[PDB]
Amino acid sequence: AAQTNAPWGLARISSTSPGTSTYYYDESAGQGSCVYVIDTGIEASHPEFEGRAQMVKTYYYSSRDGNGHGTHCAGTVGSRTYGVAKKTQLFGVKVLDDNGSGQYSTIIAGMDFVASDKNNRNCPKGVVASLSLGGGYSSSVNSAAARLQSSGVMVAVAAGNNNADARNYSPASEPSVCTVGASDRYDRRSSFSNYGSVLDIFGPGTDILSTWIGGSTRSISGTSMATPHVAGLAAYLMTLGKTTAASACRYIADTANKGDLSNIPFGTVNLLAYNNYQA
Repeated sequence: AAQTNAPWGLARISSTSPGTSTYYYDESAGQGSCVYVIDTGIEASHPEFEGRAQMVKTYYYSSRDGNGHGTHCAGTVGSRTYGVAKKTQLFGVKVLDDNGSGQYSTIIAGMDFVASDKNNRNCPKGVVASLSLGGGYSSSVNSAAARLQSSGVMVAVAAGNNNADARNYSPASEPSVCTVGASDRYDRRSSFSNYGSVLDIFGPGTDILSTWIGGSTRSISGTSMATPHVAGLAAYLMTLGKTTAASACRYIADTANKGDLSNIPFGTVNLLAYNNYQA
C-alpha cells in the first residue's frame, strides 16, 4: 500500500533515503495487534481513530485527554492518516494529568495495569506499549518497565529531551525495553534528543504532524513523537509475523537504516527505524 503526501516521518520509516513523501506499508497495517499508549489519555472520538481507540484506565477524575500529548502519540501509532499501524487497536492508559505530569508511582501502576489488562484484550498478533514519558533515574520505574516487557509486551520508551545521556533518565535507562531517540527530516539527531549506549533506535521526532484534541491536528517535536513511530512499527511487524514482543526491539535494530544519521555522539547507535517494505 502507498499513502501519498504522508507526514515526513511515515515516509522516512518506509524509505532507505530521506527526502520522500509517500508512506509504503503492507496493507495488513497492524490488524490483530494492540498498542497501549500510556500517557495523558486518548481522544478516542477523533475521526482519525475510526472506532479503533478506547480508554481503558485513568488514575485521575476523568479519562479525557485534556492535554493533547497522548492523543498525538496515539495518532502516530495508529491513526488512519498520521499512523504507522493503521489497523491496530489502541488502548489509552491515563497516567499523566492534563498538565502532562504524573507521580512515578502512578506511572508504575499504569505499566503493571497493562501487563495484566492485555489478558482481557484480543491481540492475537501481539501487544505493544508506547511510553512517551520519563523523568530522573528511578530503579522502581525501570523495574516496572522491565516487568511489562517480560510479561510479553513490546515496550518502547522515549529517550528524553535534555540533549544528555539517557542513562540518567527512567524508564529510558532500563536495558530490557526499547529506548528511542529522535531524528529530523534531514537525518540529523534532533537537537533535544538524549543519546548514549542505552539507546536502541532512532525514529522521526522533529516536526511530527498527528492528531490533537478537539478533533484537530498539529505538528510537535520530541522523543515523545519518535517513540510511537517505533511502537507502531513493532505492531506492524508483529502482525506480519516477522518478530515477537520479546524480540521486536532487536529486530528493528537489525533491520534499521544504519549509519545514515548525523550528530550521533560516539558510542550511540546510528540506527533509524525502517519497515523494509517491498511492494
